[PDB]
Amino acid sequence: EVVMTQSPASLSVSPGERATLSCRARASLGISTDLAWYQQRPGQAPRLLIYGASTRATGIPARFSGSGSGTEFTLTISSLQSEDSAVYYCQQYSNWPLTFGGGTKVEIK
Amino acid sequence: QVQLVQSGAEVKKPGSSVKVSCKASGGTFRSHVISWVRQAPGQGLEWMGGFIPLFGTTIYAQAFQGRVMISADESTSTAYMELSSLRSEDTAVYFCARLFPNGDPNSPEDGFDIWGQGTLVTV
Amino acid sequence: DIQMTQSPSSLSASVGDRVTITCQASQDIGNYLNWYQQKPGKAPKLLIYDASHLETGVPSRFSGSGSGTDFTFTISSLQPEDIATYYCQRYDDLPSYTFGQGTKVEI
Amino acid sequence: LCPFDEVFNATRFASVYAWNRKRISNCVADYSVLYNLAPFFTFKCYGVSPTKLNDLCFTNVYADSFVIRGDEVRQIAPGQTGNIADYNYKLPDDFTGCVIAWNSNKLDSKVSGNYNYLYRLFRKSNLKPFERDISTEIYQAGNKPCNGVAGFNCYFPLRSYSFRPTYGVGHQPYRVVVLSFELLHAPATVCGK
Amino acid sequence: VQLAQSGSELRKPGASVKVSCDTSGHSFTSNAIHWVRQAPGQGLEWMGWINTDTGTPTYAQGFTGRFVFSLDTSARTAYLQISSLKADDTAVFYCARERDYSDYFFDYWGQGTLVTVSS
Repeated sequence: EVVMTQSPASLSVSPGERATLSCRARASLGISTDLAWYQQRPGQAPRLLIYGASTRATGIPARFSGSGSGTEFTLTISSLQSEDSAVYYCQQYSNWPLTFGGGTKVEIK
Repeated sequence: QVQLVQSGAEVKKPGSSVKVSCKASGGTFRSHVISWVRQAPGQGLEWMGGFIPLFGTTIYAQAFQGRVMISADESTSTAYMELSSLRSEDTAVYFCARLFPNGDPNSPEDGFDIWGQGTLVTV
Repeated sequence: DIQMTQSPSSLSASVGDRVTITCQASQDIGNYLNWYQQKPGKAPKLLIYDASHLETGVPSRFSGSGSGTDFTFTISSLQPEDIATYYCQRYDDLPSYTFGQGTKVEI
Repeated sequence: LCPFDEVFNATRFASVYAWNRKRISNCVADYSVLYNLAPFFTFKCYGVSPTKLNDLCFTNVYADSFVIRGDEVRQIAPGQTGNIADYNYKLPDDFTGCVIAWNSNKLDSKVSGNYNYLYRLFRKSNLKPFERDISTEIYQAGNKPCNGVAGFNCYFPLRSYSFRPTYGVGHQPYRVVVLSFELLHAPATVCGK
Repeated sequence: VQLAQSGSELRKPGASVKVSCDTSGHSFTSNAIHWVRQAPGQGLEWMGWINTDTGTPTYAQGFTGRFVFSLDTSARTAYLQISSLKADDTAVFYCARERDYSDYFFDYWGQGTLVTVSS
């Protein structure tokens, strides 16, 4: 499989500044823009934010821009509101053990 | 218009061997696996074996494992089932069949499943 | 190996009735089941494939059901041209098939 | 080891005319890991000994992955003719690699019909070996310069496989991975016990 | 973007539990309905997928042998059945379904059901 190490462990970014999420793969040949970003608010089911590296799902605000390719990807949260205090996972839909990420528990100061 | 035709009814004696053919009508013999089904004259159908013309591998039923032998002649679109060691229990109507996943996108008028007409092997 | 016990093996119903035929596998096979019809003296014909769908040209009276092990063959209204024997067949991705004991429907 | 759990189990196998070339190097290439693939898969190869490919090694291993139907997996071999081996993917006659193909009826077949896999049908010529063409120029055989629209003898070259679960073994989707080893002046660094 | 699921179970060790996922509320174009396990404090783990309209499961590495996926008589609702419940098995099992064919990201998630294996 592709063990997807997600860094950092916990983010404490004040509103409405920028929070940078990072999800680094363990693929010798790279995921090649086949990552998916999820957002799990506590006590709630995960929500698909970005499918592929860049393009977002329907109903998503424009502030959840995704970027990166290969073996290093990035989710940038601009104007991080109170509603976004959630755990963020990353999924490779590249190799068939579709491994989810660790989860960077974003916290509001 | 694929029409599977066979050899004909063969009377035999126990201990011998019978080889029965199934000449497919068409140029697409290679695509579809051809499989042989026997039916006892009062009992239900029973699967015997199959020959995949893509790679030549065979899958045999565990009751007929080592008794039957299924081969084919791709240059004339004819599959041969060589049943050996006939007995009193091996009296059946032997169908050649293209069992269910043997449809093709070209000419959908022939269905997904195509059977033969039956060969009555009597001992 | 997988053996499948289709029951009842011999029922009887009048015209315009409902006929239910049940095929029970021994372990999980999924939707991999086909339903046949052998009128006597002829080659079998296919009616239901993948345990729910309908063959082209087959009238919509027949309808299969079931996924796990308990499948079910249903005829909506019996007709005089449906006096036959019905076999349940276990397709696998490697082409190994297992038929059933059969159900003779008598008018 | 080589990553063979990143070529053979990829979720995205491309269509045949746009076969994905993947260069693998710096390994201990163990081909005994392929036992847990599909129950029958064709591991045939040419120019190397299939009982000795774990001891003879190479400067690079190029793996090309695509999806074709079962009727035309025969053409994935040197010295073959057909639609694929002439117009989509041609292997050279000097081939020194392995052709692996397994049935993918579970992954690539929808009951409605899987139209995502396309093959090249008309291209006015043949293909040189290990050359691809992603070109979608409208094919011209008739004597009309009507390239903007379809015509009597003007066709779009790519056509769809239409994979269904109600089809024969010749029309079932066969995922193909063709390893293509090469030996050059560089140190190999692919072999190992 | 919600799929119906079963309620919680306060099960016991060495027992069997059934988890439903009735996805008959939408109109679809895919054929796969995946299963995702979440621990009470840890991250998501992909269990595997049951294939709609052919009924064939496929499991991940650590979720084989005990977990079995199956369908009901209709071709909509899929079942998860855990056999031989252990002590460290309390988890929030999710039912995730794709939006389009050959799109292995999970747009439509379940509501999540929780087994509570204890004594």
